Amino acid sequence: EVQLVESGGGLVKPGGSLRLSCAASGFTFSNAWMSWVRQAPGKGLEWVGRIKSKTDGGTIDYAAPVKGRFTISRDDSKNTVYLQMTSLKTEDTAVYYCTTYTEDMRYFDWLLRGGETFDYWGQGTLVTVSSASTKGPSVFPLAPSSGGTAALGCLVKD
Amino acid sequence: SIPLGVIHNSTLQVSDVDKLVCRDKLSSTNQLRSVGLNLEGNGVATDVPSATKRWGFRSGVPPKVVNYEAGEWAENCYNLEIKKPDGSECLPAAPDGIRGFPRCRYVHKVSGTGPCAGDFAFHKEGAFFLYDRLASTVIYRGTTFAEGVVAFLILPQ
Amino acid sequence: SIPLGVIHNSTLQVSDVDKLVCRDKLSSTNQLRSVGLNLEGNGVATDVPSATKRWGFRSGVPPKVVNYEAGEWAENCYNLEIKKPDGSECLPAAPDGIRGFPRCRYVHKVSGTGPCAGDFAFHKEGAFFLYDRLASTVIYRGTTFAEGVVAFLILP
Amino acid sequence: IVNAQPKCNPNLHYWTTQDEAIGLAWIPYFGPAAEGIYIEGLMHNQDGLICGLRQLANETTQALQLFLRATTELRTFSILNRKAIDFLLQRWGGTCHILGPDCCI
Amino acid sequence: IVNAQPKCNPNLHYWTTQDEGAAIGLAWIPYFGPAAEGIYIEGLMHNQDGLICGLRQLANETTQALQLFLRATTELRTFSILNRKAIDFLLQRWGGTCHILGPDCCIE
Amino acid sequence: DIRLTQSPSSLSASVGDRVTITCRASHYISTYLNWYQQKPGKAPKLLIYAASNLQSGVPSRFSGSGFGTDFSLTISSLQPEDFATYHCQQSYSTPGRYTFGQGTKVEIKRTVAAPSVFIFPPSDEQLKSGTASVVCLLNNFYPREAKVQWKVDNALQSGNSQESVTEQDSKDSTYSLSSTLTLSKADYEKHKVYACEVTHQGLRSPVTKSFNRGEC
Ligand SMILES: *[C@@H]1O[C@H](CO)[C@@H](O[C@@H]2O[C@H](CO)[C@@H](O[C@@H]3O[C@H](CO[C@H]4O[C@H](CO)[C@@H](O)[C@H](O)[C@@H]4O)[C@@H](O)[C@H](O[C@H]4O[C@H](CO)[C@@H](O)[C@H](O)[C@@H]4O)[C@@H]3O)[C@H](O)[C@H]2NC(C)=O)[C@H](O)[C@H]1NC(C)=O
Ligand SMILES: *[C@@H]1O[C@H](CO)[C@@H](O[C@@H]2O[C@H](CO)[C@@H](O[C@@H]3O[C@H](CO[C@H]4O[C@H](CO)[C@@H](O)[C@H](O)[C@@H]4O)[C@@H](O)[C@H](O[C@H]4O[C@H](CO)[C@@H](O)[C@H](O)[C@@H]4O)[C@@H]3O)[C@H](O)[C@H]2NC(C)=O)[C@H](O)[C@H]1NC(C)=O
Repeated sequence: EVQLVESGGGLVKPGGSLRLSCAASGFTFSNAWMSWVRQAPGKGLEWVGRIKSKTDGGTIDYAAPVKGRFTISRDDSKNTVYLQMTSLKTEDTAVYYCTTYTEDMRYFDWLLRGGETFDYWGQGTLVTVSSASTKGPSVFPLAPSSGGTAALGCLVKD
Repeated sequence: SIPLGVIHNSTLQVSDVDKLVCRDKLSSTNQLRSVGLNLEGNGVATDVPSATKRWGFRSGVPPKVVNYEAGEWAENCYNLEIKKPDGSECLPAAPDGIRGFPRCRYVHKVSGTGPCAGDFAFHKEGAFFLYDRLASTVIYRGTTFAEGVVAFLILPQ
Repeated sequence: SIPLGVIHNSTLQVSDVDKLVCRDKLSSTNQLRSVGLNLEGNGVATDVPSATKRWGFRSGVPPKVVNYEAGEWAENCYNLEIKKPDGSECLPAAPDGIRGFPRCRYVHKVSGTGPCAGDFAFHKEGAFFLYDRLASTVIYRGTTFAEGVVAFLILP
Repeated sequence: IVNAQPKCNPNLHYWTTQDEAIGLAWIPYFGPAAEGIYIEGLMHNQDGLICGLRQLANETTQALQLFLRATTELRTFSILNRKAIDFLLQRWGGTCHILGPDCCI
Repeated sequence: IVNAQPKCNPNLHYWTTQDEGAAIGLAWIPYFGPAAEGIYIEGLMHNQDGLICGLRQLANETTQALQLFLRATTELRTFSILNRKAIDFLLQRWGGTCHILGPDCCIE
Repeated sequence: DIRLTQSPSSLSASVGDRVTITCRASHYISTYLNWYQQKPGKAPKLLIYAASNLQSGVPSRFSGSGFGTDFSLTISSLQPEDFATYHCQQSYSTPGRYTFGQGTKVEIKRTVAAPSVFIFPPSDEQLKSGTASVVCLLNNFYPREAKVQWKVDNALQSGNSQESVTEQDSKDSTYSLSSTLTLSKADYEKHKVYACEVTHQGLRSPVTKSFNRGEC
């Protein structure tokens, strides 16, 4: 019923900018809090940012290694949230996931604490930052020339 | 009439006093429970200015106390030592056997002065002050309480 | 669950809360009785040193009182006026409506001093202090009591 | 119920406040003082009842104490009433099926 | 029961004074028993089938009625509420003549 | 600001066992934890919000518990689809850097499975580029631990190979491992016999698959 789609990921050189887009459908977008959470290949999950709804003022919060280089925005007429990345550093190479904090979980928070529970997660996008250019894959067949069951593969290199 | 909660098959409904359900079974007074629930649990503001703005002084209404058997752990409780500018006590001492609320993470102890224009301090929204297994309409001096309301249940057993 | 006495013609049993005996008949609250029985009747030492060795001071435990409708005539009762060495009272005054045990042949009245290291004096064996139609967990000042325990019965 | 106490008093010299009406002595002004409102009686050990009763009291104490720990009543008078209520709920709390063990008909 | 509160606590961290049974040793004696702060037992009850929130709502909807009761009585402390509810429960079924195959008679 | 620490880091249990993961907090927190299920290659899926509360659609075998600093996640009886990495995240304050735990990866236990072994020589089209990559395949084996050693003309080689492990299959709880060996064209045409030897618990004796250049 609820689905989120991330887009805009790609290769960017260290120090460059990049714009990520998050499309949402299946719920009330104008009343839900949005958040960006990234996962490094070897560092697990890391929270990036948070944006409130237009009801609570829509204040934005960022992470410590992230402040001053990223900027979050939202469009309620299109149910979309954008993340802008400037002065990017090599440590920000990660798989970025777009998450939503629905109005229903606002109702379960009773002590009125600012922290949120991440309800639904999207497919996520890949953001790679390295001092190298793109290279095409190499496809080579692996011939099967074993008994009743046999195995067959192909190899991709470089 | 006073409402009563019915829990059957992990479901809760108000017992209809007009209706008669012969399948309801009450085989012991142990199946009857009174429970205190904290206004905290409904999302009310717990900062001291809002809580004290929910309380007010009034004369002419005798206080009343009703027991309850089980309660909820509070994050925030309050304990008031308020005097008038002339030094006289605004709140009465805790009656015999009225002890503080037994489970508080934070006890907000407020001291100071006010006009205290009334013999007793009541909850402006009609809630109760929960003490050690006793709910009162009024605030007692120097005695930790939680803001709450009371429900009555028949447990399935 | 509090044991309920089941009385028959020359029979006494504990009422089984799991079981249901339809032949048992309770046609009135007059058939329900609470009774206080004196530790005297179980053979406990009644001399002052043993009795006072059965009592001890403790703080932090609120006193509790439960009524009983009928009691036993005591040979030996006790009445304590104990102060601390600084002259302050060790025991609280009798609450309103708590009078002395109504039937005592001998009242052992003990006066003196002690450390009284606690807000209330309790019975170390968990028995009760029986007063005038009120049983308490604690000793009150200057108020004659008997040591005892409470039973509940349905009379036929 | 087997009395396992060191000794037992076989005689129960009981006193109570239960009513026995003689003249107009029931008026509090003309009534007796707090010392003369009791009636006495002597009940001997018959068929081993008395001693057993004493044992019962012992075996009751713990439970009673626990009850007094749970409640916050300074004085508890509604014990017999609650036991009667449980007595009624045990038989008629649920649907009473004719010729059943939990139905008295 | 429709919960109409602004927010709800889905978790019930409950405390009570009923003993859980299997009392160890002689700890039931008040002299050796715990103090007034340690006579409680705790438990955690999660929101199942929307029960917890509903319970809170119930308490809310009870409050008014309860207050009225406390206005009528002159007891400084009222403990006989549950007992009265049980008495009314029994009177509801067996207060009058119990006619077989009747609506106000619970028989077999 | 707030530290979360999971335990254990890795876990291996059989189908139908009671699994319990612990999440510890540095500061005081009153039931703000949340349990998320993340299967490899997919997005984290919310299982538990606050304490002991199951999200609609989550099966009944999952259960939460605890408050304060320590929290417990319990699966009554494991099932094959439960193989995933689970995370605990606090919602007490605005999230800090260490708000998400490092994660606990649950692994399913089954009977010891003997690996099916194959070997693939480098292709002629790949030999045309000047680089050679021989493949050694060990599929359908549990547990994951296995020993792969390359021997060229009965000479053990090291530092020129790389291993790759496939995640646990969803239908059958069996792993797969691929060993890629990369050499130059000249050094590849310098030797006759090439063998990959493997040791595993499902085989009484370690087995070796070999071939000669240009064989049939
Ligand atoms: C069971 O649950 C229900 C539903 O939650 C409760 O109903 C609530 O009842 C209270 C009063 O009984 C309602 O409170 C009212 O709110 C209005 C709006 O709040 C303004 O003020 C606050 C505080 O400054 C602001 O934060 C907020 O943004 C709003 O600006 C007030 O207008 C009401 O008037 C009060 O204030 C004025 C000025 O001080 C006083 O002069 C008045 O006399 C009065 O005190 C009042 O505050 C609340 O809105 C109800 N809830 C809902 C959802 O409508 C029950 O109270 C509850 N029962 C129990 C027993 O707890
Ligand atoms: C209900 O009825 C029961 C049964 O009588 C009561 O239980 C008795 O409690 C008293 C408490 O004082 C016990 O008396 C004391 O017993 C000590 C140990 O002896 C007993 O316990 C061990 C261990 O279980 C047994 O192996 C042994 O055989 C005994 O049964 C004595 O050491 C005590 O002091 C004695 O020595 C001192 C010197 O240090 C003297 O000063 C004393 O006078 C005394 O001689 C004391 O005797 C009694 O034993 C218990 N009865 C038993 C266990 O059968 C309950 O208290 C009672 N409850 C209520 C509410 O009335």
